Amino acid sequence: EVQLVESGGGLVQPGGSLRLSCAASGFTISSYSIHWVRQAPGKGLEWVASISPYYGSTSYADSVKGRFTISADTSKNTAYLQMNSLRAEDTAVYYCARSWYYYEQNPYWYQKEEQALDYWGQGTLVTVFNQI
Amino acid sequence: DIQMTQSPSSLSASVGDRVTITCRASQSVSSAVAWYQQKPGKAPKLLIYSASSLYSGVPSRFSGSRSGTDFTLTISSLQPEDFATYYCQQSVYSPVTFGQGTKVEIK
Amino acid sequence: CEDMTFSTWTPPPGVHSQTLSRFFDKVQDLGRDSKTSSAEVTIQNVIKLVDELMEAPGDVEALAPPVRHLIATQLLSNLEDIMRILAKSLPKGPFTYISPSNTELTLMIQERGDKNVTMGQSSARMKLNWAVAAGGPAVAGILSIQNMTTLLANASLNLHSKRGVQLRRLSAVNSIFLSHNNTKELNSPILFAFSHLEQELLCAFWKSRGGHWATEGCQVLGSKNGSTTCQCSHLASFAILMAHY
Repeated sequence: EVQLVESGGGLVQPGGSLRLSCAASGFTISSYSIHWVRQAPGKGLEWVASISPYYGSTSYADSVKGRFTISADTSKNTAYLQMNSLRAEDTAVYYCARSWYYYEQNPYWYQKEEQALDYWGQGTLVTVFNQI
Repeated sequence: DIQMTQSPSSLSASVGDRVTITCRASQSVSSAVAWYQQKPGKAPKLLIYSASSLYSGVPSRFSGSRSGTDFTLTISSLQPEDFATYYCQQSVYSPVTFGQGTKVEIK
Repeated sequence: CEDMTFSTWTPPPGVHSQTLSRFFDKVQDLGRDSKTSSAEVTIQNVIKLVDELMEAPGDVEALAPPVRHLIATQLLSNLEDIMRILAKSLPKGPFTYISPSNTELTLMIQERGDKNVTMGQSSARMKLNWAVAAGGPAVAGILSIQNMTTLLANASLNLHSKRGVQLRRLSAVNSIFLSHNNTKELNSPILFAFSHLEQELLCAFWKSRGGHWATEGCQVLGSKNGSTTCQCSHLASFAILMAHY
C-alpha cells in the first residue's frame, strides 16, 4: 500500500543543521508533489516547502525560503528537506504529504492546477534547544 | 497571501447533531478548498477536496459547499469517532494556507 | 404555509390501487404530524415514506405503464413542491440528509446575490451562479432517488431533434429545483456532475403516456470514472441513460 515514513528529526541547537528524509513506498514520486507540512506543538498546520520531482518546481514558504532546501531523489524514491540555520521557531512536527492533482478525475469539472494532500506521512519531531 | 478565516474555532456537539464549520477566505479561491481532520497525536486525513467532492473511504455524512468565498463543511449526523480538529486548505496561490482549525468536542 | 401543503398528494382519478392509497393516507397523517414535530423532521419523514413506497410497491407494479409514468411525474412534482415549501422555513445555510435507502437531499438557503455557488453530494453536484436562484432567501435543492425502476419501467426516450431504443438508466433520478418556478429559461447555464454511471450516453430528464425521457437541450460535456458532466439550461429530474439502438 501507499506509505510515507519520515526520519532524520531530533534535537538540534539553534544555528545548526538537520536533514529530514521522507521515504515513499507503494507509488512513484515522479507523478505527485511531495509537500512538507509542519505543526508547532499545540498549534495549527503550516506549510514549509514543496517539490515536483519531474518538473523540479521548488517552492518554499516565507520564513523558510532563505535556508531550507528540499530535494527528491528518484533513484531512492525519497524526498529530503535540508533544514539549516535553525531557530527556536522551527520546533514542530514535520509531515510529508503527497499532493494529488485530481484534475484528471473530471477534466470537465476540475481546474488544471487543483491539488490536495491525500496521503500524509506520520510526522517527525524536530526540537531546537538552546540549553538542555 | 490568502488568509483562511475559520469559525467557530471550537464547537461542542452531541451524537446525531448536524455540525457546520465555515472557512470564509480572503481574495477569491474559486472552488479548490480541501478539508482535513486531525485527531490528537495523529496525522491529518483528507476528507473533502474541491469543496464538494468526498475522498475515497470517507463516510457519506460529510458534505461541503461553496458560496463565493465562503466554504462550509457539514456533517449530517455526528458520530463518536467524528470528534477531532478540522482544517481547510487552499493550493491555488502560493503559499498554500491552512485554516486556524475548528475543534469539535462532545457535549 | 397555508396548512394546505399536503393536499396535493392525491391519487389521480381513474387509478385504483391499495398501495398508492395507503401511501397517500400516510402522507396525510404526516401532514397532520407536521405542525408539531419540526420542518427538519417532516422532510426526513417524507423522504422515508417515498423510500417505503418505492422499495416495496404492491399492485403499483400491476398498473399500466402510462399510469405508472403519470404517478412518477406527479410524485416528482409534489416532491419538488414540498421540498421548496419546507426549505422556505429552514435556517440559512446548507442542509444535507441521506436516507437509509441512500436517497440524498441537499439544500442551500441563503440571501439573494450573484456569487458562484458549488453544492451537492455523492450522487449529484451542482455549479450554479446564484443570480438564477433568486428569481426572501433563495433555495437550491438536489433530490437524488436511487431506485426508481418500478415507476419508470417501460418508458420511452424522445430526442425531439433526430428507430429502436434500449433504455437503461445509469444514475439516480436527480431532481433539481430553485425558488423561482420558471425553471426552463435559466439565464446562466448550470453545470452538473452525476455519478453511479458506467451505444451512447445521454443526459435526459423526465418530461410530462404521462411521461417520457427527453433530452431537449442538455449538452453532455463528457463521461469519465463513472461520472458524467452535463451542462443544462433548465431544471428537471435528470438521469443519465444509455441509448443502445
